[PDB]
Amino acid sequence: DILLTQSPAILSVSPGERVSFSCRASQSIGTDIHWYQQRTNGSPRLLIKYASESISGIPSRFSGSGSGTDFTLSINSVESEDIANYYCQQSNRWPFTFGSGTKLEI
Amino acid sequence: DILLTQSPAILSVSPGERVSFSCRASQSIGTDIHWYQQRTNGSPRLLIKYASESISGIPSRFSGSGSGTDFTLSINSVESEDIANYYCQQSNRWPFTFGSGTKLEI
Amino acid sequence: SALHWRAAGAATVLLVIVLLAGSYLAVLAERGAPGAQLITYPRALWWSVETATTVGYGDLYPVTLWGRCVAVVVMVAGITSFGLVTAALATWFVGREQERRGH
Amino acid sequence: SALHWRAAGAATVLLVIVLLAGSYLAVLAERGAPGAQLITYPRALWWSVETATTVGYGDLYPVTLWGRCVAVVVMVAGITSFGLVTAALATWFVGREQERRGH
Amino acid sequence: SALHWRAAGAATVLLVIVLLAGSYLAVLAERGAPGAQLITYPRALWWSVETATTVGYGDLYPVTLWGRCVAVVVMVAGITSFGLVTAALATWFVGREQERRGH
Amino acid sequence: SALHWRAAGAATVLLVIVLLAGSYLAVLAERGAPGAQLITYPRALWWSVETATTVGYGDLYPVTLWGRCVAVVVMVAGITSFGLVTAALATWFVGREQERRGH
Ligand code: NI
Repeated sequence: DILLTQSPAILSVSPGERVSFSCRASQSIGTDIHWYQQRTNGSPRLLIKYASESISGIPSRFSGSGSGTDFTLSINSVESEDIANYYCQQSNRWPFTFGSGTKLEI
Repeated sequence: DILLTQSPAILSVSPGERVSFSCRASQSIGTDIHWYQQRTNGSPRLLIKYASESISGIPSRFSGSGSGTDFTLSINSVESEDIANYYCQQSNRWPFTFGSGTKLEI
Repeated sequence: SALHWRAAGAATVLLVIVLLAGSYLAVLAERGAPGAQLITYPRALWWSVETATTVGYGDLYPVTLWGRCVAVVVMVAGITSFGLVTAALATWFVGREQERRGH
Repeated sequence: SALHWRAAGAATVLLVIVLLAGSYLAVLAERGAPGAQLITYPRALWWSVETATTVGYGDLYPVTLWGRCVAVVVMVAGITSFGLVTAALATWFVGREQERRGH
Repeated sequence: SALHWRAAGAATVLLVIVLLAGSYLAVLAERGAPGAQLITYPRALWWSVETATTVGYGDLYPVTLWGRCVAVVVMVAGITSFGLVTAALATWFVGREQERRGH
Repeated sequence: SALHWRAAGAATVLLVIVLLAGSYLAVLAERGAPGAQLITYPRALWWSVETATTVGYGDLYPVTLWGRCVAVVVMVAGITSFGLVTAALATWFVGREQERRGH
């Protein structure tokens, strides 16, 4: 069972700054990494798939990068609406798994 | 993204002695390792390619060795003109990457 | 029309069918198996082609009894097809030669 | 009946036999060799098919002189069979063509 | 001259062409894909030969949709060529035999 | 005697020769290359057979320009041989059929 680690668990940033969340897999997963956003009392929302691919409807300030075991989800110009929990999930090997999650904080 | 680490960041040696710079990759890259020299206010200059292969025009005192994750760039008889920053770069996997660089000092 | 040309092409529709069904059955059989990698259709399709052509790069392969059973069928379809064309190109070169000589 | 059809099928019983004996001899030769992975029958059977079809995924392979000797036989049986069928499908397409033309 | 000998050789110029274009298209499609290894021409050429001959050692393989599309073409060219020669050597052995007997 | 049977066997002596020379040239070309594994004769011989049969398990493969040049020759010899036998078994099945019918 792949283990995705998201540290730090909490992230503090100033309005407008560039922020980055880390996800690291216990083994090489290529690019099979996907990000989700979850605000207070909401359901998860796909933000990035296959480490860097964009989704229709997601603000152009969201990007992703990485391969193997190190992945990064970035946000250029952190706003209000970004306050939320971020999770990463892999599809490389069965069963799919989820990161511990990271809370954004302005 | 392969991570090439060049430690130490600075190197002190006496005129004429043999010196060696280390570069280590976060994963096995075979011999796809290349060295560059950069003096004060100059542009990079290819010194060694594919870990050990020589370039036309580079002083015979420059050599290279290594494989997988451990590479070494050596200089027999360190002179004046060697004072400069040394970098390593890999071509094994996309995207190409660069080492943090090492400064030679006599 | 010419038999050898019927089966050759026919084996090409069949192969494609086995190639697609292969991808589907592969995922279905491999999911549920810890550590399995043949778990999404897209790559599972690339795995099929790989198999059918016996190129086997080793970047993806089945680990369950059924995935493997599925693999044996894809391999055999690939091999039988690629060999039914060769046997066809032979019946063709033999026919043309047989006329450039007298018969 | 038709020779080419006798050997083709005959090579199919033979291949299966070599495939089963292969699995057995493989384990027997590999056990005792530190680090060897071809050590249980089930997967050793999957290894045989893999070999016979030259798909070689690289998930399993012999490391001892005898395992390899065993592998060379499975490979050759696989290759000789898969080629004795092709040569059969050729004698078949050649026969049918030869009648759809005059002879 | 003999048809079967025309296509055989012709498939040999074609294969070489596909082998070179393959190397070029491979790099072009794989660069830009994190973790891709088929990114320089020299080895990309060695990858082509590997593929065309279905030897697939697994030391290099495509990871992008286009690299793979490129791989399927190289594989097929390799397989079609190597099979168009066999079908040629058959039309040749059949011709010689047919004369060492009477026809 | 029968041409197709001459070349088939002849290609079998040749293949064996290329298989042995291959092992020797392989080591010679790979030694000196950091990280190379095709560096002792015994396994280098197992590598040859692997290559010639296009089974390619991926446990051993060349990394130098010459080792690879050597590999291309072994592969091609393997493929040309295994295909010159098939073309032989075809000229044989065609001959027998041609008599079990009238000619
Ligand atoms: Ni006749």
